[PDB]
Amino acid sequence: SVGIVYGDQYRQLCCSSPKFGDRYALVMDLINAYKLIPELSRVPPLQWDSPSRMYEAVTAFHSTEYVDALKKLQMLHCEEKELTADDELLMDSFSLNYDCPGFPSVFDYSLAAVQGSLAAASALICRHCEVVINWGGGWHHAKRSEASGFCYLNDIVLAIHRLVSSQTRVLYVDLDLHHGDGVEEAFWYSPRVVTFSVHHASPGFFPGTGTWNPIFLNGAGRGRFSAFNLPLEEGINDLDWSNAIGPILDSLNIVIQPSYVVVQCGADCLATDPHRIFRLTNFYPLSGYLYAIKKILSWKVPTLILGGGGYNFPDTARLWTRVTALTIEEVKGKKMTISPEIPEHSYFSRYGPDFELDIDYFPDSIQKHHRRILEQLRNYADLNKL
Ligand SMILES: COc1ccc(C(=O)NO)cc1NC(=O)c1ccc(-c2ccccc2)cc1
Ligand SMILES: [K+]
Ligand SMILES: [K+]
Ligand SMILES: [Zn+2]
Repeated sequence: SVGIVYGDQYRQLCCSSPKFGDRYALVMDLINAYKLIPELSRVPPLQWDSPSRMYEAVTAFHSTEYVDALKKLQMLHCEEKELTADDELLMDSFSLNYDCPGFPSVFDYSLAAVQGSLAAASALICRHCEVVINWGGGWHHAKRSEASGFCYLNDIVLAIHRLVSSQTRVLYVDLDLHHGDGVEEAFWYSPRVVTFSVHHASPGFFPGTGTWNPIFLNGAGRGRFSAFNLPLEEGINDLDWSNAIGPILDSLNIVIQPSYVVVQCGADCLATDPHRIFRLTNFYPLSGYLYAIKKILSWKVPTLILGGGGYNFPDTARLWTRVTALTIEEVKGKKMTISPEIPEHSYFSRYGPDFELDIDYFPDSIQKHHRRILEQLRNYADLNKL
């Protein structure tokens, strides 16, 4: 089936943070308003039988001391008694500050997306679902011992780690505006997890990686050549982004032959995102995201589709509703007819002023990157005997 991760507690926790507020509820209530929910298998988030099991699951990637620091931070924020100098030092040493501050549910909230993405991986492994969607997941910046970019725990690394430890090769495809640095770094030394991030990069722009360093770094040890990056200039539209990524994705699939694909589908590339870096749409006559996802799904590899960035909440929901409907279509083979008009539902008023499903927008560097990447794909294949 097509799985989708949700649940009452999961929804409350994914909506408990100060940065993303109720985005996740808008997403899942828009998916429900368009009657897509009866087509999807509900995947419940994973729960553990003990603190020790939860700890062993999260410290498959993250360090125990970082995990202890994040739990203590939540408890500290469940008081209003502010931090001591020593606790602030401790939090600072894990970048639990500034862009990644504490708040009352920060650990539970962070853990929720891990529980979601680890259940998603399990449903794929156990053959329940061909494709599973977790729009509460996709926190690709978190590191082993460091919060970054409002990612506190890296649910993607953990889910990929569960997939590979089920020769299993995973292709990770990161469509977010921002370089997927935490997932790339986790698998820097790992040939069986090939990472491919397309993103904006430019001087001063978060997080700073995924571009020249001058040449591209692309892995080390047996991981050499297994990390792929396509940084694009600001202002790119659906068709130019589509032509830049499409032959790369296609080559990646032909050569790597992945057992699973993991797709981070962060919506901040939309023309209407407050970033206003990329000019991508959710249009489906074509949306760069719908093109890439449909391509990836035409491969017929079991596939995890995850959320990510997206700071125009109603437009993230318009995009992910369409991704969700496309997936149902490309997997079950049954047409989904979406009204161009948003249906009445609890968040209907958020879709002003037009209440249409389409976002309210009027729409050789790449060839050099293509030859670089195609040569890097050559080295990976010869290095790995494919
Ligand atoms: C630099 O920090 C980041 C770190 C990581 C990410 C991310 O998604 N990575 O994958 C994004 C940001 N940018 C913002 O936080 C941001 C900026 C601006 C807005 C905004 C929202 C509403 C109106 C205007 C601006 C919202 C969020
Ligand atoms: K990206
Ligand atoms: K790798
Ligand atoms: Zn982003």
